[PDB]
Amino acid sequence: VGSDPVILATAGYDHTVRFWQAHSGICTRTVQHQDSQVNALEVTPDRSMIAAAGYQHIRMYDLNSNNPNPIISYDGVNKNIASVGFHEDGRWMYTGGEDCTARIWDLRSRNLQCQRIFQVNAPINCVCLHPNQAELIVGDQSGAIHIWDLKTDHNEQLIPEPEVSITSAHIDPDASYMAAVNSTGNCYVWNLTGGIGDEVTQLIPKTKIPAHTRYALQCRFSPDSTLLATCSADQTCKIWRTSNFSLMTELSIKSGNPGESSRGWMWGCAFSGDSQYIVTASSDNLARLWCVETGEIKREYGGHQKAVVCLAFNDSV
Amino acid sequence: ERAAKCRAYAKALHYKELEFQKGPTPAILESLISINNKLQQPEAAAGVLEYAMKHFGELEIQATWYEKLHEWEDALVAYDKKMDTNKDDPELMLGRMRCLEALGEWGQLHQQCCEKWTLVNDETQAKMARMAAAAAWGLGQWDSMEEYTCMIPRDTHDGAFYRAVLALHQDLFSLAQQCIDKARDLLDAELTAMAGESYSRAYGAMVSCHMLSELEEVIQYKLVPERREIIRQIWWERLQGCQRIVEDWQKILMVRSLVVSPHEDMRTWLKYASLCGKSGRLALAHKTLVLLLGVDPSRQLDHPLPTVHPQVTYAYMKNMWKSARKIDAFQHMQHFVQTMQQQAQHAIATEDQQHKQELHKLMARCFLKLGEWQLNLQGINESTIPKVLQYYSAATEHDRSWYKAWHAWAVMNFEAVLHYKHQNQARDEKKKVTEDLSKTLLMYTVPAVQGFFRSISLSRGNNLQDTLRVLTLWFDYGHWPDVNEALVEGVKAIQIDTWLQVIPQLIARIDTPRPLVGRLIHQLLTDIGRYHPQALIYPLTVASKSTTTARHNAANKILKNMCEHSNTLVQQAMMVSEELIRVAILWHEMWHEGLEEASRLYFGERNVKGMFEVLEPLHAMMERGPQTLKETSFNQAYGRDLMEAQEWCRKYMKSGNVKDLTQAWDLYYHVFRRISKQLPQLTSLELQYVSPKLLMCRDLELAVPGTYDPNQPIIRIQSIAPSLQVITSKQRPRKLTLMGSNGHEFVFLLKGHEDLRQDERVMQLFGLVNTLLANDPTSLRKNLSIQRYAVIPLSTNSGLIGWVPHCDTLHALIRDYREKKKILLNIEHRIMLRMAPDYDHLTLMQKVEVFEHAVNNTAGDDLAKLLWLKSPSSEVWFDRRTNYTRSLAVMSMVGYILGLGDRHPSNLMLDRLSGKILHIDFGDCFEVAMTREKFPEKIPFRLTRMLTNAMEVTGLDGNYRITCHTVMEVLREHKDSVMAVLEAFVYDPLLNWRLMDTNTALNKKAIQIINRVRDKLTGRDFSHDDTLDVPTQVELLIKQATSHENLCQCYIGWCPFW
Ligand SMILES: Nc1ncnc2c1ncn2[C@@H]1O[C@H](COP(=O)(O)OP(=O)(O)OP(O)(O)=S)[C@@H](O)[C@H]1O
Ligand SMILES: [Mg+2]
Ligand SMILES: [Mg+2]
Repeated sequence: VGSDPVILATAGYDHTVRFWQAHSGICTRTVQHQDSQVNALEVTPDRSMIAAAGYQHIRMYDLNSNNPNPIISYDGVNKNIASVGFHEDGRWMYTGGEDCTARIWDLRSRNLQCQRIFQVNAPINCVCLHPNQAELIVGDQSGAIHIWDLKTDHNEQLIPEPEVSITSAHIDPDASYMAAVNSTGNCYVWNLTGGIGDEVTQLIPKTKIPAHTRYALQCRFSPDSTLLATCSADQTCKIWRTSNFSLMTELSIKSGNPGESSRGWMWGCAFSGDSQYIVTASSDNLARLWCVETGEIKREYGGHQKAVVCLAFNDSV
Repeated sequence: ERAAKCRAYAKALHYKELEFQKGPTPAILESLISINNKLQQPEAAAGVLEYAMKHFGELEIQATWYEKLHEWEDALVAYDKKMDTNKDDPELMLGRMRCLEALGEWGQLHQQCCEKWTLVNDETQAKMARMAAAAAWGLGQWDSMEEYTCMIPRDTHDGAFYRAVLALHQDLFSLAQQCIDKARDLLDAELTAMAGESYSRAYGAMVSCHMLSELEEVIQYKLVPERREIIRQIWWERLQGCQRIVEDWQKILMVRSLVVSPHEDMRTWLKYASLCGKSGRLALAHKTLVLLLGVDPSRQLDHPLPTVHPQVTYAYMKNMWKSARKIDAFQHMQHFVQTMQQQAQHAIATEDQQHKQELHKLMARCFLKLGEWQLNLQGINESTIPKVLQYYSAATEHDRSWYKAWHAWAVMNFEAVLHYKHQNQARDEKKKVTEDLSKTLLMYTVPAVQGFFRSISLSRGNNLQDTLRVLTLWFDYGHWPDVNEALVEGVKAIQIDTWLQVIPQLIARIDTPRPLVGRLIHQLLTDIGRYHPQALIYPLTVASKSTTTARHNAANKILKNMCEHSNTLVQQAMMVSEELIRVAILWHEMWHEGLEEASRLYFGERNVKGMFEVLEPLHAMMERGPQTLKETSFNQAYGRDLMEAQEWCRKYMKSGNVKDLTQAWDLYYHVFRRISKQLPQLTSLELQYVSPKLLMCRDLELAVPGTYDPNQPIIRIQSIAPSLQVITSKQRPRKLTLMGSNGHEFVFLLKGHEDLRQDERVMQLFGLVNTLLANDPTSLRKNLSIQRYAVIPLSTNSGLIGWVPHCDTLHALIRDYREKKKILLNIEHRIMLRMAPDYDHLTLMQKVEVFEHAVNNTAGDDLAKLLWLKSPSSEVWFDRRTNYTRSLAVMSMVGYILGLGDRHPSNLMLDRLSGKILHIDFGDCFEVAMTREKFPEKIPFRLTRMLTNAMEVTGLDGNYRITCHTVMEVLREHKDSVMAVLEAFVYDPLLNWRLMDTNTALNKKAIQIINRVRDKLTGRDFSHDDTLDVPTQVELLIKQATSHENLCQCYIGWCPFW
């Protein structure tokens, strides 16, 4: 189930984390995750075990032992845990909480306690790790993005339009672009001055895409750095070109008549390794495999009783 | 027939609205402002235009919108912008002109008329004349008028009018006489021509009919010389009385201009200029004033002002202040007052006393501005304090009476005290210090106390504020002899009536440890006892049965003292309150709460020392013996078990076993089950079993709780109804009903376990707010008010609440409607949980989706609809709505300042006969609800979907928002009165307990709370640094009250979807 080349995980309000086989839509295994909805899923870079950030815990089920229950739990944090992220070298884990803290967890030791804590005023919605492993980007509900240097413990903050909550932030593998999306439905793109190694690492503003009218819920760069995906409460994942910042392909799930009242938000996405395909989490209980270029629904992962708010997607050798 | 004509309209509106519900069109929107206008509902229609603007910029031209919004000043500068960028455009000019004839800008209207006379358009030629006639009228030029009148058709009412004026000037009275009658008839036939769907031309008909009747009086003022007093009187009175917007009064005066020049009318035009300043039309007021002075728009700007007409100069000076030029304005004052005192002291040769007097009263008004302006320019500090205190004392000297001056002087002294006290908490934050402090504070305290006294006696009817202040100094100053003597002086001096306003505030400190303070309180209370006992018994009786010794002692003293003159009243009151407390929580009802609590401490907390403290007052409670059949019937079925369950407890007290203690709980759980079964059976109480003494009561001299007021004949408890419906609830309150000696019944709600003392102060606050609203003309024009109810505390446990007739809770009206229409009552809830079993733990974002999901699959009509179906007609329906919209908005703002939390759909109700709204349960005041740990309210007041929906469509833009400003504007004007009241019970000693609940010294917390309030009353509630004006603040609030992000977080019970 972690032995398959393709890991696809889907979690939500129905107390299960289901695993699917990408190419067929057959659900492989399903794991119990009771007492809470799942806020984030991320598979460890080691492909050993998957993390499930929830309400006051991060449970971590095993992808290798193909059966049991949480290997590790993390506790003693009040309010939700919204973001997870791992450091390449097996051992660190980062979190954003409603408790206003960005926390660094030691995966290779004991303690319900975490190695470090970076506190902000206003809850953190997203946490992502610059590919250089040296900086953490942290977006809060006030509308401040924080670059937190993991070495100097130096914090530096930047707010775009905000008095508005920033919902997610991401940064392309080649560390050339950083993007942040907020509750207005805007998408901000910055250029990355690669200071690094005796660091500076600066942000230079490039565009504000009017991505959506409604809430924008996630944003994400393809491995390519070719495209940028934007999921939203307008039941839409929009894929933008990085060369243009124009709309390449719109994926949407909105009725076909004004008298339907929606059914489903576009909660999250993940690109495939080759940037050819994109997975989609929605509140209509489905994950979906789209073709990035045609905007064609190539599959539909039906299973969850209740909503789906999470994906994790893995392609490594 | 007339009352029947509006009915069809109201009926058409309902449907016309229902249409708009399905699809908002410019078509409907047009036929909506019109029908709302025939229905003579101006502001509701103004709301339709707001929505018309924000959704269709489509009758276009931002200048056309400003013109329909009667904002002539914006439309004029927006038409200039539109003219200088565009071309000539014959329509843009007409609009540019209409702005001028509204503004009374005759200079620019006549110029614009002549200077642009190409006017190849013939319709542009027709309208052109009407305006340029009146323009020429204001500018004296009669030649121009005649020319432009010769172009107005005599068919129009307008054309017939300006002939009557041209004739009356040239002295052709028979011509003038006929033209009037023709102008009337051409207006009568025209009001039937546009039979309803017209402008403020139906309201401006009163302007033309007023002017025509006044123009006949101007006729009276030309040949037969005897009404020059009679005519000037009506002209004068039907002015202070009349309330017509600036623009209309211009025209009205222009009629009177034909006969009297402003220089003889003075008082008339000064009052008019006075109105122009108040309604923010300064540049016009100036021009009226310049005329009266007969001297420059002071183009000679460096020169002194002319003192020729002392009164006019004064106006000018304040116009200058209210204008931009206010250091200048301040400067001219100091100098004018100096000129004024010399013009008195010297030029007063005796045979001129009226002038001296009227000159001395003008100075008092000058001095008050002086101090007030000094404060505005500089603030309060070691340099200003003495200056303004001199300015105010000076004002006090020159008028002697005049509440304003004595008030101002009192508050300044009171704020000197505050300034140094708050400067000294500044010092102590980082012996000769305290001695100079004590000297300092005493120096301003004594005169403050003095000042507030003479000012109280100058209100009489309206002095709650000043009175409360007297008590602040009185209580706060642990009494230095000087400040005491000043108080005693005042207490003698001022009427006893006064203190009734403030009885709960006085009783709050009966047991004051400071010996000099208590003595005065005790004496003053006794004297209030002497005249108006009744006003005193209930609150004293409560106090006299109090755990704290010093209270009930001191309370009994005054009660004893009251027996020397009103003994049987004191006696009756004593008993009625005693019996009611017994009735409120019966013996078994206490044992039930006392057994729950006792099993939590023991079986769930291992606390036998606390547990023994729960049961021992219950055992000694019965130790006294039964006194009512209901007590004996309890004592039968339960007594022995308990009297022996205690026996086992007291075996363990000495043995220290655990098998001794388990025999007790064996017995205790027996009676618990027995009672618990009988509890849903209590749905009625009978006096003959529960309290016989109360049944016995006939024609007492005790007044019906909270009905006593002087002015009004005393209404006594003539009989108590024998049955009390028990409202089956969590606290099972009783519905007590009394028969009054006037005939009428009086229903109350006897509550057992809720300290009613807060609810009492809140009603006090409301009373004040009600006065304030009754006094503000607009708020009166609209009837704005809070419905209140009588609150009579009986102990810390219990008390009485006035039953409001014709009311049902929001929750009831809905429970009914939904069951009637076969909708599951709690459906939004069941939808939400089906979607998200873990709703409560979702991230904000997650919640908003689920919330929206629920909302989008359930109707929002209910309240709107059940209110339509209820109504017996459509005008009754329409009015009930107008009342509803307004009263809800009132309590939205007032509730906000109060910090009134917990407004779930069982805590507000709607009177079903007027539609006006009513708030109950004032437990959560000040931010409390929002500060709480579990489920903190994010909402400033409930402005929920079904409440919005029930107003007119175009809701919040219309009546609601307009009323919101009005109410708030009043609350800001009178921010001190409101704070006097609020300070009185945040710092109230026996009431501070409701903020230590932030756990689940107080000096510091209480400071916060009151600041948070001042912040709200000064528009500093949102950002620390901004100072938001009303409509901004209001908008910010409505926003906050409406946010899905805020609502979805609400504890589900609160029903954020109703
Ligand atoms: N001033 C009043 N006028 C008319 N009816 C009232 C008044 N106060 C309460 N009621 C009614 O009495 C019912 C009982 O509610 P409450 O008076 O609040 O007693 P309660 O049982 O303590 O309520 P809780 O604390 O919310 S369970 C309400 O549903 C109202 O209909
Ligand atoms: Mg209640
Ligand atoms: Mg209650």
